[PDB]
Amino acid sequence: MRVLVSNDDGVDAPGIKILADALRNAGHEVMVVAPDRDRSGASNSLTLDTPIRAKQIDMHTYSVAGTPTDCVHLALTGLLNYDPDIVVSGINNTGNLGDDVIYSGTVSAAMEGRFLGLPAVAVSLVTLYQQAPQYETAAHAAINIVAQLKTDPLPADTILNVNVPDVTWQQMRGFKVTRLGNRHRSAPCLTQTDPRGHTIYWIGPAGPEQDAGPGTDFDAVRNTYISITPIHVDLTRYQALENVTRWTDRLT
Amino acid sequence: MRVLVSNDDGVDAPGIKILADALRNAGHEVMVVAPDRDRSGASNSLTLDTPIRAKQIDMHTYSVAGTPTDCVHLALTGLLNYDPDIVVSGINNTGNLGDDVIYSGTVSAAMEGRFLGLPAVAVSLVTLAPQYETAAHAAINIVAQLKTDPLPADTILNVNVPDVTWQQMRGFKVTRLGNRHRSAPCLTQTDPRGHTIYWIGPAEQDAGPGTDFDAVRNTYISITPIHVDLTRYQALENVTRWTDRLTAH
Amino acid sequence: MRVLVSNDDGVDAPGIKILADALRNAGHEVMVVAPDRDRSGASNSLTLDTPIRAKQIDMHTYSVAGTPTDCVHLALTGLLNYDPDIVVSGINNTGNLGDDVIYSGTVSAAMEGRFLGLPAVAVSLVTLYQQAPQYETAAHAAINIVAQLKTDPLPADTILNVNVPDVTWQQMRGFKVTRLGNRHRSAPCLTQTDPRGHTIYWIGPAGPEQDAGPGTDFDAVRNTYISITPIHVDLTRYQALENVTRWTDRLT
Amino acid sequence: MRVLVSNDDGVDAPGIKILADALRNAGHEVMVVAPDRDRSGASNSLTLDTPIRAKQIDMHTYSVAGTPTDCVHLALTGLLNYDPDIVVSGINNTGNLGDDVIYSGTVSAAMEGRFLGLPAVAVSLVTLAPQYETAAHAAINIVAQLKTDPLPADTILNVNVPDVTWQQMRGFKVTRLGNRHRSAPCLTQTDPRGHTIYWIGPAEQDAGPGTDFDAVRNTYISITPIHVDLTRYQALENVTRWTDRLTAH
Ligand SMILES: [Cl-]
Ligand SMILES: [Cl-]
Ligand SMILES: [Cl-]
Ligand SMILES: [Cl-]
Ligand SMILES: [Mn+2]
Ligand SMILES: [Mn+2]
Ligand SMILES: [Mn+2]
Ligand SMILES: [Mn+2]
Repeated sequence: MRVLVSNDDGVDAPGIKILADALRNAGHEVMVVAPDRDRSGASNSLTLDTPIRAKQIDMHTYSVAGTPTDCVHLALTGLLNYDPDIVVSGINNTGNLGDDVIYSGTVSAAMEGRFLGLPAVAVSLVTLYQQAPQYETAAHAAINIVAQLKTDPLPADTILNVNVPDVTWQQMRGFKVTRLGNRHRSAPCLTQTDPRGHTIYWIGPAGPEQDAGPGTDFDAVRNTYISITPIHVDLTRYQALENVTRWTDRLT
Repeated sequence: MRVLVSNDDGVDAPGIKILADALRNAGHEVMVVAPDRDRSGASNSLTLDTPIRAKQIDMHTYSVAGTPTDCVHLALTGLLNYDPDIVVSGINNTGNLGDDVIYSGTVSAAMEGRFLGLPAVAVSLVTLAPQYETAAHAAINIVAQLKTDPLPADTILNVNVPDVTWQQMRGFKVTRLGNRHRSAPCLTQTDPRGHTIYWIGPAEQDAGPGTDFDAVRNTYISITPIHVDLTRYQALENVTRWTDRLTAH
Repeated sequence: MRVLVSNDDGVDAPGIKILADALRNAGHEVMVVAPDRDRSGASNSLTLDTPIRAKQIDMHTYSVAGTPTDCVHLALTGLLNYDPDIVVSGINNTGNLGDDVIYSGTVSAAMEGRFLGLPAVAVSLVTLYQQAPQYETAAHAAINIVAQLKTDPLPADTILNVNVPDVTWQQMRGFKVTRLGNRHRSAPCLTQTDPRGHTIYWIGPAGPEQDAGPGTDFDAVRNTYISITPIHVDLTRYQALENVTRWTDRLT
Repeated sequence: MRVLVSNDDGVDAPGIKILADALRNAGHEVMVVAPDRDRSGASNSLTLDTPIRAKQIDMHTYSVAGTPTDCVHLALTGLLNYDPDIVVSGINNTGNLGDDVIYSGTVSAAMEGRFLGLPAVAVSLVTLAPQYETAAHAAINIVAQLKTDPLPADTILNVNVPDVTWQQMRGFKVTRLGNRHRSAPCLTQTDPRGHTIYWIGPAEQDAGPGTDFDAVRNTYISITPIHVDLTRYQALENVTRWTDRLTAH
């Protein structure tokens, strides 16, 4: 019904506009609070030391000079007289798979969605390489997810990290629940030289042994399956608390 | 043992130097690979699109023009002929508690430590005369304790140290992550130009008993074992049924 | 005839697209090489230490992961088999007046245009404050400037810093040649406090005595005149070389 | 005299400390207002949208969380009860020659010095053991020479120092700005992933006699008097006729 929409690529990004329109046409009351620019490369932390400017484009659309987390946080703490029951973050220009999820700005917005007691979904479009972006397919996926969460909503302890293959909806195989992978386990750092002659290092590409087998988000988007990874909102490993306590007591 | 040391505040930070010296004096073979500048404010992602420069300062001291994750990753993938069994990240100038942990650059380095199959520890000094020696003294005991009984290779330790002397610590407390910005109401002021600016509200929240907030508040060195895999495996069972019912229509 | 177009706000900016279309419809062969994101806040220097990625959107449009100067420089040094006789930089989302010109990324692209021996124009849209951007007016101004430079081109020693009032073309008074101003001469630093209690400083607003009188770019855009400031491409003050030399000899 | 000192490399930079000490020992009342971090890579514009924090380190030493222009601007508009007659910016870790001057953060601080009605000097050390003492020794002579015969209040001095000892300098040379990237052809290589990346070509250009490039090349401390007003007043005469002919149709 009521959806708060944000992203990483900025408010002028085509990914979020198509998503907002798709949700508008789906009968959902949208609410866009997005960064002023593509802040992919800056921290995702809440801006606490400095105040944040929030210019409004039009109704239901606010531009925010700050991190995606700042967007969502402000949007739910006084910036808006709006009470959404779900936060949809996206649609990101690229994909968010494996280790790229923890530091993802798109995911960080959704991460801020749960911290304030709201179900959240991070939607990304796995694009590589001439071609045309399929944000409509990713949006069409989103409008079905939000609708399915209306009937029987998933537990208030996780968010959905959704990644969409950059293709058409007919070519799309379907949906699969996947776990996060690990692309750069055996990434062998290559050493080349700049024109100046100094030594520069490249982070190695996907090695022979990489965590991208079946059941991982990498595999799903590889075989044209819209990946859905339920990820933690609490980094605390509660199943390790029992062991570390004994370890700490022997150290205390 | 062999210890790889990194941070967030940069290689010229006093937090990492005191830590490296403390580990040196503790009989551990240290190895410092740290950012060139304080990159608190930039992304923590691995730099893939551009190559990374790595200037060496001295014996086992490397300045890296890139993220803390780039430091650790390179240091274990060819930059060094060094095989450490533990990665100690710190000591950060500030603290890393609750929601500030997921986006922490200090923690991100340690996070990169486990991804390559190495136990990792993020050490921070909760400051608001920085007592880095106390945080370092805590670290040298943790790494030593991991020699006998090492961590299970599935989690890293997020350690935060109260900015005081060692004679004021009442011990260590295993805690979880808190959430101070639960329902923190934002405030609205104006700039000298009059344009409307928004402040993120100050500290209803999660900072009670068992939290790392309450830990470092009572002068206890907080130790939070955190996930290295964001995947909520205990939710995979339910989402699958939810997804199958969605696939139908 | 042949125009190279760049900006500061990124390749996905509406300012550059409308400009490119206006130049396309004007019978000019356009060529867009723009940053991948809004790099307003990063340095304008040429990226020398690291290599630059240049993804192509479509023909005549290349996205560049680097500074506006990197865009123009590469576009004229091998990235393209294209030989434009003019470099139009814009249209920037904001204005570039007075001291904001030296550090302007939009102007920096045009600045790179002259360094390689090409006439260059920086076009900006003075926007303040609900409202609708008038990029079309700024573009309509640009297509007349480029056309006028076809007949009798301005000398190859300067570039044009053009700023357009955010209004319609009919409301527009006309064009005026102006000099750069100085908004923050007597800007009195105000001192307030953050919620935490620490002391923060605000850079003072336009004081009573500010260089924005008649003949300055500020005044033109104030009275709905499209400002045109011919600015230096060589920072060297050649009229001071005669004095400093005597001063240096007395020091040598 | 009263000297306001700033830089680009940050307040913890060795370049500015040696400069400040040299000016202190020269009998000048110094005043250091420098960025908190090395902001080479960020914009030089005045921070207007957000407020600026200014932590004080010691007596006449202020760390500013903002651009070099923010440092100088604040330092002359209320942050300090200090009225210097000259602003010395440096000493930058690298050199500032030709087209690298307009976007230089070191120069931007000095540029902010003139905008508020104060003579300003940008001092850089052309490095490719950093000889900051030589660059500082050059600076203390320049500021002293400006006491007797001050600069005309319309330009600032862009000073660049060869990274050598003082016993190797053949003197000072007043030069102009060069242009090494005139027609430098870019090169095309590939990343390990195979995707096409572009390198900006190395040094037909402008670095001959009279240029600051050729100056610091022959171990001469280059002094380039640069504009503070980008307006080309000698072009105002022609553009006006060009604009009037454009206004007609
Ligand atoms: Cl992202
Ligand atoms: Cl941190
Ligand atoms: Cl700009
Ligand atoms: Cl510089
Ligand atoms: Mn993004
Ligand atoms: Mn830090
Ligand atoms: Mn811009
Ligand atoms: Mn510098």
